[PDB]
Amino acid sequence: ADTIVAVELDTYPNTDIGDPSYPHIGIDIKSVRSKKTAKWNMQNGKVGTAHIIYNSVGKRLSAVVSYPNGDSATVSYDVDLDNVLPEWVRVGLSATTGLYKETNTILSWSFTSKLKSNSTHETNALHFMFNQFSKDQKDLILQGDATTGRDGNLELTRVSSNGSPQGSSVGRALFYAPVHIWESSAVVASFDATFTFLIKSSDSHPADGIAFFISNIDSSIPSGSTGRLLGLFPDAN
Amino acid sequence: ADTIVAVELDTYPNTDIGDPSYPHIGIDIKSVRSKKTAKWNMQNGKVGTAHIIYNSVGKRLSAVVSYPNGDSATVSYDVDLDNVLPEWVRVGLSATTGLYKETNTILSWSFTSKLKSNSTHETNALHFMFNQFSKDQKDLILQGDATTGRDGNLELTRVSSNGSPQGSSVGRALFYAPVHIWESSAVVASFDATFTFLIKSSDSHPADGIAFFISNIDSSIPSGSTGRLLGLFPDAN
Amino acid sequence: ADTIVAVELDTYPNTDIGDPSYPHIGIDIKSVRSKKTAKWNMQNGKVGTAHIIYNSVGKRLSAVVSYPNGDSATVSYDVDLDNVLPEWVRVGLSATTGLYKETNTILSWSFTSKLKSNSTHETNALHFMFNQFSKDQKDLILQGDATTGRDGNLELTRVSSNGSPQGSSVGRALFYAPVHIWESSAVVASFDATFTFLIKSSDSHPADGIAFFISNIDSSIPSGSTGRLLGLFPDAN
Amino acid sequence: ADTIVAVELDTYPNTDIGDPSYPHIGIDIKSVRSKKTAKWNMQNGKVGTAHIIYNSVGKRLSAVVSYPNGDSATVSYDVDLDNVLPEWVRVGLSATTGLYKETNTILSWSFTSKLKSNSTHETNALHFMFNQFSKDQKDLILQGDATTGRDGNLELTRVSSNGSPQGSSVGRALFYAPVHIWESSAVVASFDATFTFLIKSSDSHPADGIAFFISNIDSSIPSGSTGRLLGLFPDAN
Ligand SMILES: OC[C@H]1O[C@H](Oc2c[nH]c3ccc(Br)c(Cl)c23)[C@@H](O)[C@@H](O)[C@@H]1O
Ligand SMILES: OC[C@H]1O[C@H](Oc2c[nH]c3ccc(Br)c(Cl)c23)[C@@H](O)[C@@H](O)[C@@H]1O
Ligand SMILES: OC[C@H]1O[C@H](Oc2c[nH]c3ccc(Br)c(Cl)c23)[C@@H](O)[C@@H](O)[C@@H]1O
Ligand SMILES: OC[C@H]1O[C@H](Oc2c[nH]c3ccc(Br)c(Cl)c23)[C@@H](O)[C@@H](O)[C@@H]1O
Ligand SMILES: [Ca+2]
Ligand SMILES: [Ca+2]
Ligand SMILES: [Ca+2]
Ligand SMILES: [Ca+2]
Ligand SMILES: [Mn+2]
Ligand SMILES: [Mn+2]
Ligand SMILES: [Mn+2]
Ligand SMILES: [Mn+2]
Repeated sequence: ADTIVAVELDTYPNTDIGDPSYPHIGIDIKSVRSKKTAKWNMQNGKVGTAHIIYNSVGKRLSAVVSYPNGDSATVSYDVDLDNVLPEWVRVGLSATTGLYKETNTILSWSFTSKLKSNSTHETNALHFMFNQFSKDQKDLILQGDATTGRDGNLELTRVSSNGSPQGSSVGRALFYAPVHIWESSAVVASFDATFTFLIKSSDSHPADGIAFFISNIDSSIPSGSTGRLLGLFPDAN
Repeated sequence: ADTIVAVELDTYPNTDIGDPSYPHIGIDIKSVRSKKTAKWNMQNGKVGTAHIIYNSVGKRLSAVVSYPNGDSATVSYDVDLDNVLPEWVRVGLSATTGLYKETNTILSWSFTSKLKSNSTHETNALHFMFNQFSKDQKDLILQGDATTGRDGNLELTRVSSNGSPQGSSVGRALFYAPVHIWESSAVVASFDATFTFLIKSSDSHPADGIAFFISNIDSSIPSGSTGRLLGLFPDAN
Repeated sequence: ADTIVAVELDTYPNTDIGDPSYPHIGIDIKSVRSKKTAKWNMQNGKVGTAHIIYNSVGKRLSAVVSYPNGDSATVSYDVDLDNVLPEWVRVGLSATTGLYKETNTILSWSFTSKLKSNSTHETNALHFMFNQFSKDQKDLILQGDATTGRDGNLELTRVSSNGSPQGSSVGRALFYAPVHIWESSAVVASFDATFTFLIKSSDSHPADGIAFFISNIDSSIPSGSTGRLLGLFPDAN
Repeated sequence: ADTIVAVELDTYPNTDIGDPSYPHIGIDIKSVRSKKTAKWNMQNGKVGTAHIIYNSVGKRLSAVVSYPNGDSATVSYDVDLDNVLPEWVRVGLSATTGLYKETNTILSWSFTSKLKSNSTHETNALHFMFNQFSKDQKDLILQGDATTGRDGNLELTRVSSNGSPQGSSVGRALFYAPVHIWESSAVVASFDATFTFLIKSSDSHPADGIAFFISNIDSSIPSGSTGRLLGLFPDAN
């Protein structure tokens, strides 16, 4: 199976798999059962911003999610990703719907990774930033139901012609280049990611959420990973 | 055929194809016959640095090549790359040898491209930096004789076990992700590239040189493009 | 007198000093009489974006001004700033009103300067970005009527309590740190600046405009430089 | 008194003030008595690199110091700098000698700070990088014995004509612009700093060390702060 590290913006409480009984943000290390969560007051129809930050010195993965009205939720977890992830990875965004649904619209996404070696003034780095997505966005690998270009956005899950989100959908977008996320001889390895999103739901309950994730380079959507599994995990272990 | 825009560091004068009778730097637009050149005093065995700069507003492609002793050569050419290149490209480094030879060793390479739209505060961008190259450098596409990892460097052309450059060699390295180099609706499109290199030759005449290039995404080494064609062009038209 | 290099967004045609008979953008080298101008269709009450770009290799100063509806104006001028400016400078924004008036509201401002030496991998650089301005913005030097903090913006010229722009006003904001804009031993010196602005006028004719400028470090508003002199020049020579 | 947060590279063990009995790196919050230290094997005459990293989400200040041979030391400390520092600060480097001495030579220094607001896509940021220091480095405030320009370096403490470090010396260099290090309404505030240094000593014991520090904007060298107080603190409380 794939190796997954993710920050989840989980809009639907699945208590059977350890979700608290409210929308929440979470840090997921090789399991959909978050290692740490925080209560998140998701604002229907508003544009939110998620920031994710990590460095190999502090060994603390942190995320904050905020809206323009100033409300925010944060979660941090002590983890040495050198000991979890493979050296080379791909990075991406994933989202799902299940019985319940929501738009999983990404308006922007940026990422920076740096490896600083012990050799003086020697750094390798990658940075990308998307503030618009075209219909043919060649530097993205789209999986599942994900599409680009609708109003210049990235729609991770299926939306009808009229804008209505569909159930039982899963989609992901991965940056085309592999990323060298750590190296044994690096003195510092760090990364940051930011994305903005618009989650909207008309009926009783948004679901299921959006995640930023880091995976093995050949990661694909696991079979049956719609709904609560967020397009990331093959089961809820 | 491919579409190529390149900055050449040409170490060997091929007067039959318009080279001046001295090593030179040149700007090549869809032809190995440079649109503009400047005399370049290549320092055998020293580490040089090339900087390449362009933006769609000024429409001027510029390059400077320097050594630590302060000697430098510069060349600029007025060109609207919006009207030359396809919208999506790959970027890379290329080098060759022919009857005569040299090491074509790359010690570092960085690149930044930005597309700034008319939509306020909306930019797409890509940046990468290599100061070391590993034996398995997954975010590079190596073509021809190019290898990575020897002393942490990128060797564009063939070098023997003992360090001796070989003749009739061609190799290229392209960044793995396609790059969105221009867009009709962009207000500014800009890019910059820098690389450091060590060209060394023992005998009578180094050849043939190193180039930074931008190509169609599916660009491959043209058949028979060793020596004076720099791994870039199928002929000298 | 000060030494000034500026990009002007000139909203009011003063034909006596060489303005064309329409709003225009211009490149000003040591004189308010622009070396080059382009027609600019200023959109009353809309947020515009100006980008300014220069490098010492190409020796071409360029500016583009755009609005979200896609309309833009561009101007470029060949100039070697190494031969014009002092080595150390301050950078800033300036605006004025005269008999006629407008809001000269700055919503964001960024700047990057880099000096790349002949010594391998040695660069000096400065970058700043403002997307909000507080009432006490300590890293700005405010001159004349300029204020910060009103709706988180920078108001270069005087606006009343009720939002009405006042006539005969001049104000500037300079970044607090001096900037090393060129150096004889640098192989490349480059800078970029971007700012977003909202110019609004109720009556017959907006005036007078906004400029991005680079000056001697001790630059101050010249006496009598309201109106057509843009807070930059002591006279119209 | 000033408010100081610092990372110390402490070359001389002063056990009376809580130093361990070996050279060490330490995190100092409002006291020279480090909150956390780690053993540091200082390599006489070699160029070291210090990286310092912090963000307001994770609330963990980290530092690593390394040499090209791969040896490194790291220290991290949980601290919410929002609750320690004033909103506006200056950042700098400090060093001292006492009865014993060493060169405190800085070869490069970079710093980045970012404030990301809850308003979507609104960030304020400052970045600077020095890889060479001139005799008149106008964007630095030099205090005490600090000088710039000797071999293009920053010498924090006094060195004679012939290169010999002098005792009882203290000097600091602060970036000229104040830095907005936190803001109550910011969702993320982060900073990073890196510097390279060459500490050399001829005799029995190097002393006293180098520190990266963040202070109130009007910070000056406290009276009597040579030697073990590192130019940072007025006493050893
Ligand atoms: O989209 C929200 C959820 O819908 C499904 O689970 C259900 C939530 N409430 C229900 C009520 C009845 C039935 Br049958 C089901 Cl499967 C569910 C499943 O698709 C879940 O994976 C998912 O998280
Ligand atoms: O490496 C330098 C050059 O060597 C070859 O051309 C020759 C340069 N001097 C010669 C002398 C004899 C013969 Br045969 C040849 Cl092909 C050459 C060719 O491989 C050229 O493409 C190349 O630029
Ligand atoms: O604000 C626009 C302009 O107003 C003034 O010039 C005039 C423009 N039309 C006028 C009509 C009458 C008189 Br008196 C004057 Cl000074 C002017 C002056 O303040 C100018 O410097 C300025 O550019
Ligand atoms: O430079 C190293 C140290 O030298 C001085 O302390 C001494 C270290 N060993 C000594 C031996 C004798 C005397 Br007197 C003194 Cl003050 C010292 C003092 O200047 C200290 O602050 C300093 O850390
Ligand atoms: Ca859930
Ligand atoms: Ca040639
Ligand atoms: Ca005018
Ligand atoms: Ca000590
Ligand atoms: Mn969950
Ligand atoms: Mn040539
Ligand atoms: Mn004008
Ligand atoms: Mn100590």
